[PDB]
Amino acid sequence: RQINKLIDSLPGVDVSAEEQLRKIDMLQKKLVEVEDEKIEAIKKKEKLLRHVDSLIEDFVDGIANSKKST
Amino acid sequence: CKSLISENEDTKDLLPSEWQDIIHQREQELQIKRDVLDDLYRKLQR
Amino acid sequence: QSRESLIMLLEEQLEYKRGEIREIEQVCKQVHDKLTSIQDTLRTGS
Repeated sequence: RQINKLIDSLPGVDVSAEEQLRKIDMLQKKLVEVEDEKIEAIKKKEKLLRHVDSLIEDFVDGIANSKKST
Repeated sequence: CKSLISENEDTKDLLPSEWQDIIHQREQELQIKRDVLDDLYRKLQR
Repeated sequence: QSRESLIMLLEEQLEYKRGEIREIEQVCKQVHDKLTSIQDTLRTGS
């Protein structure tokens, strides 16, 4: 009975390999778009990151020249 | 009287523009803090 | 069975990269939420 329950549980056991071929092809496609989307995601995250860095630098300069203003 | 004056430094210090200068430095640091916080509020809202 | 091995490797790296991606937006979103909370806190102290 483990033989029977493993032989029938093989995904693709009752699925013809050619629709696996299309599903795999479209999987690499949507993969291409998902790393693309990650490219825009990371570039805008870095953009906001160095906006934050610029405001950090401006605030630090303000602190420095304020506490040395007296 | 003179003894009590002698042991306490604080009273002898108590015993006039410096206060105005301290007020000016406090208000200028307060306003620069307000300005930088306004800048941070404006920048971070994006 | 070579195609099946290709499939299984396919889903394992796909789910691994989805996990990495999702933790990336989770961490950046939590950092942004912390920044907004700090901005509100400093605005309240103004």
